[PDB]
Amino acid sequence: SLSTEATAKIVSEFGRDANDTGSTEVQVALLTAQINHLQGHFAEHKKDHHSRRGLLRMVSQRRKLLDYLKRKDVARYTQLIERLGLRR
Amino acid sequence: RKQVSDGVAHIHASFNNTIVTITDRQGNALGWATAGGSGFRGSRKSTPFAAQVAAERCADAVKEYGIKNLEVMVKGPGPGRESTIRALNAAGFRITNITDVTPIPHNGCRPPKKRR
Amino acid sequence: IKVRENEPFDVALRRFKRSCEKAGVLAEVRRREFYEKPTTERKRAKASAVKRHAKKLARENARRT
Amino acid sequence: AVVKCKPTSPGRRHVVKVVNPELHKGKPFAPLLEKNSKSGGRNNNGRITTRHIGGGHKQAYRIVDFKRNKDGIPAVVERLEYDPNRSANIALVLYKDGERRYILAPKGLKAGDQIQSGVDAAIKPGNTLPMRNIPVGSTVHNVEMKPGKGGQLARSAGTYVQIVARDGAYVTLRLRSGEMRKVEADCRATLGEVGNAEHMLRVLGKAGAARWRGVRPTVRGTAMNPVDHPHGGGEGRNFGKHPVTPWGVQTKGKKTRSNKRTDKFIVRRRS
Amino acid sequence: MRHYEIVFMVHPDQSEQVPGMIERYTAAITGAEGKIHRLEDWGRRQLAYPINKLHKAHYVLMNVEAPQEVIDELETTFRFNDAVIRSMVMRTKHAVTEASP
Amino acid sequence: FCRFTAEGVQEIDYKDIATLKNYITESGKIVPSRITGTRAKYQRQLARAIKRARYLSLLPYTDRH
RNA sequence: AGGAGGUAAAAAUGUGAAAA
RNA sequence: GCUUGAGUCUCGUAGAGGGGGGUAGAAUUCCAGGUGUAGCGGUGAAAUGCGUAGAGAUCUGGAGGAAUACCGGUGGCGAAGGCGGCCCCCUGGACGAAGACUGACGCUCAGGUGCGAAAGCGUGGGGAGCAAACAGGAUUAGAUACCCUGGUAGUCCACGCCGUAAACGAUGUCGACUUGGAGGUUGUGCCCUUGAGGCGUGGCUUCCGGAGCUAACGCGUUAAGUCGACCGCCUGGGGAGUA
Repeated sequence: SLSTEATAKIVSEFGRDANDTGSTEVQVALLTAQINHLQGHFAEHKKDHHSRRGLLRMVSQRRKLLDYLKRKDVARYTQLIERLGLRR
Repeated sequence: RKQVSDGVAHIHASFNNTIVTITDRQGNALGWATAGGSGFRGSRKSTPFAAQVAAERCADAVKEYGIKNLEVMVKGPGPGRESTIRALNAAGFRITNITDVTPIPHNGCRPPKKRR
Repeated sequence: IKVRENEPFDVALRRFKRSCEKAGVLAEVRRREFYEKPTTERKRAKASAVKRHAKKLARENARRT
Repeated sequence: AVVKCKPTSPGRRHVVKVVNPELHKGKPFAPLLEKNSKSGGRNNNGRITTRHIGGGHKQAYRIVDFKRNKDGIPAVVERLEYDPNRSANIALVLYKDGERRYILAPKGLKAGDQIQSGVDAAIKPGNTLPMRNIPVGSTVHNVEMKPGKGGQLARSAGTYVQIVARDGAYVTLRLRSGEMRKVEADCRATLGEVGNAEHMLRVLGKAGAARWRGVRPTVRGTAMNPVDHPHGGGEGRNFGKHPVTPWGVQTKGKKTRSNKRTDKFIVRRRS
Repeated sequence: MRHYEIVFMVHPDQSEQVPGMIERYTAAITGAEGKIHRLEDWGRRQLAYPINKLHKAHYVLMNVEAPQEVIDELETTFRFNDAVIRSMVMRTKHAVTEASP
Repeated sequence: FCRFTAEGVQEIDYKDIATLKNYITESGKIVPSRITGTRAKYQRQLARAIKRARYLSLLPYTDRH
């Protein structure tokens, strides 16, 4: 889900304004939260098959976006992976 | 006998037989009705005529019982279904109520598969 | 389900069932689902209903009458 | 739980353990523990009356409170103790006036679930009360037969008794044999099933394990000599005699119910 | 919070002991910040099907916008007491009043 | 074939007793949209109010009690 | 005429080679 | 670097989307009384089965497990398999009017990976009904056959496992492009909300059919029409999808 507030929270925490949500770095960070937003749901119920299908779909959007910013910028990539703690 | 006014005749109408013992809402059961015990075997078991002659032989000597009008509770299709109790009304013995309780479930337990 | 009328009935007089089912839901939904085929038998008679619909539109040609 | 060990040696291969970590790994409560010598199946005459008995590890008798006449005072479950004499684990309870008792452990019992016995306690697993005060259709264990006897039926691990009908002063019970028996409504019963229900899955594995449980080897009938048992003798395996006990009584088919005074209380036969 | 429609109903014998407990559940409704909209004591009308006993039971309606924590509380509260005939909770829809029926 | 939400806005709820019983029948059947001409999205809401009031005992699960 | 109800016993074989 | 590609947020739309937990009534129905006459039963007809202790039948009382009649529809959602009473819980994805935002991050994909009807299988429960294996009566030139009365495993929930199908709209996925009629259809723009609407908008879907195309059948704006990206697959039939 990643409710409206927490989405509107991190954009104002990783970006210039709340309109920076369709900007790349926050586009990444909302999905990183999206994994953690669903980590509890897979800690339970063990059979939500279609629910995990959305998560695997997401991690590609994380990774495919992880290389576009990496492509245009080596340092913003190194910053984003340590501004949040991803890419291992 | 017991000499009462009316009664509650529950008819279990199977695909073969309109089984009805002259019963009551309290369990007082006296006068049987059978589509095989009234003769009529062979093709005549699921025939409406088997039930009608059995239903007149169901209300046999019930005038002495005091009972004239009887609450028919017919359950199922029944071989006669529209003449078994009707000839009893045509003979004169009217019905207080015909409650055709079709036991319709919400499709619970699995039903059989005869006539493969 | 109930056909009584209570004062003026004196006979069965049950066309309520003859106009609704009379044996309909008892002799069909008693058993045997199969869960696979009927929809085609539904649709083929619905195609017959479509054919009943199609034949009603092609009535007016000349017909010699 | 139910664990199977790796085949590191034959005799270790088919073993399945019944490990239960909740059990009190300590020493049992001293004053509730009396001695108990073994017998080897020998009566006052010293003769072996029941065979296949002897040896085994030395065990002590834990005083299991069966009667539960302590009523009105609540009891806190202290700890779940393993028991050698029973088949089910027992529980050490703590009566609120300061008493220690050992009771059978019901199914869903934890270390600290407060229980109560008598007519006052509501329907809860581990509570005990006369059967006229129990809703018919329930499931009990530790059932008395005479009022004040102590409780004889449904004592084994993983058993239970369903109360099926209550006729006045008598109660019909679904006994774990596919059988129904009448009993006085004033008799007490403990609610719920008896815990340690996985005991049935225990596999002894090797021959020595049954030996240290006190069971001494049996001997087949045909392997004996025709003066010690009605079978046997001959060229070996040449049978032809109907299966009989060593004392001439036929086995495999003969009903031996010979009581005559309690058939009034038995409603339905064993299945 | 959720804009739920709590309702229930009650058999006549219980109908005169639930009013003491009506204050108890209205201690729960208002005690969890839940904004009450209806409190409808409709009256003992005849039931559609015989519910645990004969027909003709009293009905009491709530329709309260309350948080989910108390909706968990109330359903669990009737688990130990099947006296008050079961409470059904309906979805949001965001409204307040339709007076009597 | 009636006044619907485009013109006749109406809450399809199980609280309103009138409209709830207007699409039922004595034979234990919600009247289908094939004759009454209701709209489908509201028919699903029309479907829901029956199951809702069946729990409220405004309508039973059978008809004989 | 749109919907509906209503509908019927077991019955087998005839191996080769013949297309202006 | 912008932007019609693509992507994100906002705000409303609907739904058997997934799973977990309660619930309720009916229904074949077992534990029995009441009261009660001889059959019940089944079909092509007969019969083994079955009941005189009193069955079928009878109503009140008690126990469940497993599925949800009408609604329900070439209807919805999901990749597909497939999923259907109700109710709240954590949670999937799509669509829509109109804005702001980064500015080509995409399209497909060997390998690998996951899901994957039923049946079968593994441990444990669970068992009401249905019913393989299994019993019988007959119809029969044969009955391991229809028809017929019993019944186990299975169905069952939880965890595993198998990884097969006519797993099929027998049509791969992605995007552009090319006359229409007539149904179903949900967000949605304007006008008189004057009134059952008029006038559209688009998602998706059903059927008949145009050019074209097709061996023909037919498909036919959801193409099998007109092109492009790329993966997979076939080379006569049997042998064999076997060794």
